[PDB]
Amino acid sequence: LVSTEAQIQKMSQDLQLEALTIQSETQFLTGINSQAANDCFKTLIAAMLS
Amino acid sequence: GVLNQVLNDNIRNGHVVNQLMEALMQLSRQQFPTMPVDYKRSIQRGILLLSNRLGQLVDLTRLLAYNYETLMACITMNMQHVQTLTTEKLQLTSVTSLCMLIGNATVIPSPQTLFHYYNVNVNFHSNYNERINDAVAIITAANRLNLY
Amino acid sequence: ESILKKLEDIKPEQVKKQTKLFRIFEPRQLPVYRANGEKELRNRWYWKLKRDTLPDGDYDVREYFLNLYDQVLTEMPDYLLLKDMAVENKNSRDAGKVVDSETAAICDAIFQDEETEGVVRRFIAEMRQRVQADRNVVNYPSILHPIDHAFNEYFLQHQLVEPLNNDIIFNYIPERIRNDVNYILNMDRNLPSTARYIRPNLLQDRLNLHDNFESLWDTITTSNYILARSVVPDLKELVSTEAQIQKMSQDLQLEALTIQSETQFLTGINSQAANDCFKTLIAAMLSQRTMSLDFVTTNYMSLISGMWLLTVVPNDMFIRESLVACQLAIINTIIYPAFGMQRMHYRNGDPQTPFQIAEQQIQNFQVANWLHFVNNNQFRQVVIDGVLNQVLNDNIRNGHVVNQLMEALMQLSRQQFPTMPVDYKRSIQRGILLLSNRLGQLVDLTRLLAYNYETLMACITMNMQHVQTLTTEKLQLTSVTSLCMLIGNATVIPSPQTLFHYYNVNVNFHSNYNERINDAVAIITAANRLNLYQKKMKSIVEDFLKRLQIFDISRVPDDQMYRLRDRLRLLPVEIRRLDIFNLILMNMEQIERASDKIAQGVIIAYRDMQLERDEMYGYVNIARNLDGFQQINLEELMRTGDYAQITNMLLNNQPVALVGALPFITDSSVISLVAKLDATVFAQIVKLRKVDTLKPILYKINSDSNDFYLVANYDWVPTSTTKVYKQIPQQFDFRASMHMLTSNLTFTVYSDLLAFVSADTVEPINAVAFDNMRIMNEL
Amino acid sequence: MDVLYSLSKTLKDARDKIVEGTLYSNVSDLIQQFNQMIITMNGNEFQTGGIGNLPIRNWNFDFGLLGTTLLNLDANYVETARNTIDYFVDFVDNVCMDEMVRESQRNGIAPQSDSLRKLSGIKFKRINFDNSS
Repeated sequence: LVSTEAQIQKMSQDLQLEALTIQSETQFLTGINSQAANDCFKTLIAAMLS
Repeated sequence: GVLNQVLNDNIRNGHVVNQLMEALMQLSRQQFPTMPVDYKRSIQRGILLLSNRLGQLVDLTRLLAYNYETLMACITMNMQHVQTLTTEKLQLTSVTSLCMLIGNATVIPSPQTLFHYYNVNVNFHSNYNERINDAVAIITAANRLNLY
Repeated sequence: ESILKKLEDIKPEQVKKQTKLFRIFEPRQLPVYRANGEKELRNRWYWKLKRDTLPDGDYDVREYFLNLYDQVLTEMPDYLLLKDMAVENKNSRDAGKVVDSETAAICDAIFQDEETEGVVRRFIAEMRQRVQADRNVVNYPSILHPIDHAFNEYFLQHQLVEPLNNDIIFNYIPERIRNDVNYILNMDRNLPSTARYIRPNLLQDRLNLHDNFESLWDTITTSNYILARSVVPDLKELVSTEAQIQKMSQDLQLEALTIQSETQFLTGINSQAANDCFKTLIAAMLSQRTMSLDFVTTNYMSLISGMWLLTVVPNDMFIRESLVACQLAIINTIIYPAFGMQRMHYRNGDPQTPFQIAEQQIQNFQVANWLHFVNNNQFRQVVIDGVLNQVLNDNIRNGHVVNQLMEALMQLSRQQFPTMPVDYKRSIQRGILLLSNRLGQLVDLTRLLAYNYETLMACITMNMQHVQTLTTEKLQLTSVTSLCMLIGNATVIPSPQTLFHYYNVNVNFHSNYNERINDAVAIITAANRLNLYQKKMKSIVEDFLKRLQIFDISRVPDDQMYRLRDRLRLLPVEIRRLDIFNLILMNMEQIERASDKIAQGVIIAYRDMQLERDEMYGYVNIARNLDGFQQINLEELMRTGDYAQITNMLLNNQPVALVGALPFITDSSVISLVAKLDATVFAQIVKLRKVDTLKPILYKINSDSNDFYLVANYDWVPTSTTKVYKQIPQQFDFRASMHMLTSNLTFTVYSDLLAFVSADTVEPINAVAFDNMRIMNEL
Repeated sequence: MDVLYSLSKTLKDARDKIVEGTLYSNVSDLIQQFNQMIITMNGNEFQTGGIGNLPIRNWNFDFGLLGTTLLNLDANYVETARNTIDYFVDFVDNVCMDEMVRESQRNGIAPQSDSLRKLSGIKFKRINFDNSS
């Protein structure tokens, strides 16, 4: 998988969330990691299978 | 003899992701008339974050579809589609992780994994049929023996 | 700053020099055999691979040739002088020279060999160099394999050095610097006719990194901003901060016991802020880096200075939210209260700026006209000397916009402010008076900013692209106020040495960017043309970005690297690299077939085929071609792992040719051939369903074989049922391998052309702007 | 035809609207259309032909854009616009004359003059605007 550090920094730089006024600044990029991506892959394929 | 739930071919080859890309590229060019500009810039840049992973998303869609088809080949009972009482909760943040983190390393089911999946499906199906037969035989015997 | 260190540490381009002739082949002595396999007393010279290290498998062979392409590109020189490679030919009749020392070694070995024909010795005795001193040319004899000769001839005929003279050095300076009357240029050397230099490759961005690579473009614009900051001249002879603060306090009539807005007018006035503002503005426009406006709404002096700033700097240089906030503060604090208009109820996200609405709403002509100018003040995109530039409006460049702003400000000062307490009008008038007491200084400052901007812009080599950047450079409006309140009459323009340094750093970066692009494009195109389908190209783009020296690859995702790969893949290959790759493509089959480590395949027939006669082998079960045999591709078999066809053909003894780079055993035993061992090596294919272990037998039957008498004593021609698909080596013909390599006899190459230019400025008091008037004019 | 018509329509609008004292908002869209026409035509060489007695005429377009800086158009602005418009009107009139004096039996609806054939290329489609005649 793509490095989580690199993609996270890329997403933060593009989104400029700190510069916004979003009441949830931290929550925006939480849940972005290899474990979640693998869980998503498994969930989608297994849900369609069942 | 097994009912299967199959996908549109544009999903299987991943071509439809291009259409998605097209749509969201349009969304990245839109004015967002009354929207405050910093929020508009953030929305458009996130749109482009997904947009610029077109190749990875086509690869991911093809990989997902291939894995689904290969594993579905091992299903022996009809894939009946019903809206279930409870659901599996899928976080959209996990979808974001999959979309932003998938590379180009193909992963397919192992032949032994496929055989194990097929064997478990067959064992479950066979046991289901055998227990149906046992139950039906006992019920009919009890009725025909007048065991009221 | 580490960014400045990274950008200014880039060297122009490492000049490659050739010290020896590139060689893939060498001559080698081999024993030869008569048609009946008896060893001849005489030996024969044959071409062989100097480094026979070819791998097994066709895919690995194509990988090897990609690596060879990289090696050749590494060894390809920028220029060549053959006398550096010239060595004595000890058997030369005239005691002349040859190139390289490898040629000399070959000549010595051939001449001393007893089996060498006397005609070859005569020819060696005639090998010598010719000097044409009139044309500055020299020809040397060399001994090269034809492919080696093609490579070295290409190197000789495609050098990157061009004649260098004083006119070229002078024209290397940008035209706008030479056309400026403020700079005087001088030289003290007459460069000779033998002087050479290498032109930088200043092609404009072929990747369009300003389009859709926003992180990378943010990095590029940050580096350019740091460099522009480093080259923006410092302000000299600023008004004393203490004296100016005293004067402003007198103008403002500050009262100890009353809380007054005018007090904040003094906030943040010092020479450091003024110099910082000057640098920030010029550097941001030079790098086209978006600026952000930091101000306190309670400082009305900040708003008046913001009016000047939005008059002189085109508003697209500012991030939209900060520009809108500043304009709204100006409208609601100065303009509308001046005219008694209801406070502007401005919506966030409005398509129009506050100044556009106010222009539609303001009935005063001078104010509305200044507003319209601000609303339409833009950069003009102009290509100058092949570089896209962002040029300011001429009325900014002569400072005339300052007069329009001052007319609007005088109109505002005359208004009654009907719905305000009189002290409010007093505060606005006091701020306007602070600005308008320095109208001449403001015109001078506008002209100085514009002149420094355009002079430094002349040194930019890459296209100036106007796109809002991901991040901004923060500009404090108090710093604008400092610059407006403290700028004196001292004219500061970039030093000629500073201009040359800036231009050379830009050229170094531009040349490096182009050279790395060319390297990446050549590798990507070669890898596609060699069908390296298992090769992930992320490494190539990662190397490219690393060699650009300004990006942190740890922050760059793989998706962005592959988008860069897509953009690079559409570019054409640079001419020298493309021709080198064409030569490699033309000759790679021949180079591979010269290898003694691999065979090109194996024919399994099931009939007796006579061994071929070849002087360097005796009898050998070689096939020169695969004619009359069905071909199984071993690479496809290894890729698909599907062995049904080969298994069926082997089980049924169906004649076939297994095609692919294969290692082979050499067996010189007659008994082994009679035992038919070459037919026993394929059953493992069926047993294990692998072909990477296949190693066919190549028989080499001649008088060195232990049981050769069987061949001799029975008039028996050896036969085999298997053949190795292989080529025989080419004979080394010394005379045909002699080539006269021509080069220039001698020249000198130069790196830093501007080192030959000494440049000074005229007296700054007499420095003029584009309109021929002095940049600054205040007493 | 649509492109040639759009050129003439832009020129007519410019002649009728770019007048001394007029609000820039009266002409803003027209100025944008006119500058688009200038951008599209810049760098293109045209020849209006020599059929009959019509003189062979060559046309080169290297014009600067019309300004956007004035709140009300002044006399200097009108004069600069007049110069550019005069050249463009000369060109359009010559193209129209060169088209009118030509005819074809095979495809008589298609353009016959070389300049109108060049103006049918896709690059000039940006010029095209209101077709109300």
